[PDB]
Amino acid sequence: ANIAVQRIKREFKEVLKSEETSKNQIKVDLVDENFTELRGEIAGPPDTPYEGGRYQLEIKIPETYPFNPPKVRFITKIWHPNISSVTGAIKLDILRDQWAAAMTLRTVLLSLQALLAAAEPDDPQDAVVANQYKQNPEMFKQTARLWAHVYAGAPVSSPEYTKKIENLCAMGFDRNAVIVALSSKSWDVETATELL
Amino acid sequence: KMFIFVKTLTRKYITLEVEPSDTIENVKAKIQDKEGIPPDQQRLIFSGQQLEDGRTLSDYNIQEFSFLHLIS
Repeated sequence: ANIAVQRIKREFKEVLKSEETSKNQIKVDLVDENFTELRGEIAGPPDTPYEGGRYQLEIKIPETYPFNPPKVRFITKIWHPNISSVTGAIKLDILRDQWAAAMTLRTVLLSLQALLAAAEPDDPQDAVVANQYKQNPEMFKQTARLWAHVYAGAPVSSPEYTKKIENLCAMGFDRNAVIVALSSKSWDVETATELL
Repeated sequence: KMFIFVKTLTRKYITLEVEPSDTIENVKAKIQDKEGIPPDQQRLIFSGQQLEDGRTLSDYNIQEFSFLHLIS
């Protein structure tokens, strides 16, 4: 608790004030008194499979914060080539390799929304969704819309996938497990149940 | 024109946008709105001193990024 967390307080306030007057997209809540863990929430960008969804994030802040970016992770499950589908890790240049002082919390959440709006499958975190994004973009869009509706509270769903997921849950399986098994195995119901 | 935090007994931190002119009754009304805890059976503690329903935050010298405690 050194005087560079004055900056984390200023940036917390900057996020909270920019939220009301300028938007409603991003949001941050406190977790600890000493300003080292926060709960962020970004809104699904429009004209993407994530539109209509609100995705939550955990942000841990290092003791050197103005330098050496924070550690950000996805709490709610997302289907993105640059976000791990199980761990929630984020492959973003500003989180590992190209962070800079004079970057804000708000800057990071806006950049994460921009990432959700423009992925990069050539520097991927999850290889399966990256391969699906390159080889079958339409099925990827539908699958990420499915994940949005299932986890991030997005409104609408594709019934063709829902019937498959219901038919597999009828076997006495786990909804999240069969979702990842269907999404990873190209939604082949026949080979997804073979994943045991 | 400031933000304050309220620490519950489950150790979560509710963020409230308030003005220094705001009373304690209306700030606990805001707590009720954001959470669902009615003001009846609701006491706020700043530093040892439980806040009174007729006072504002100003005469309690509340400032931005201050931490109140919520009981009952």
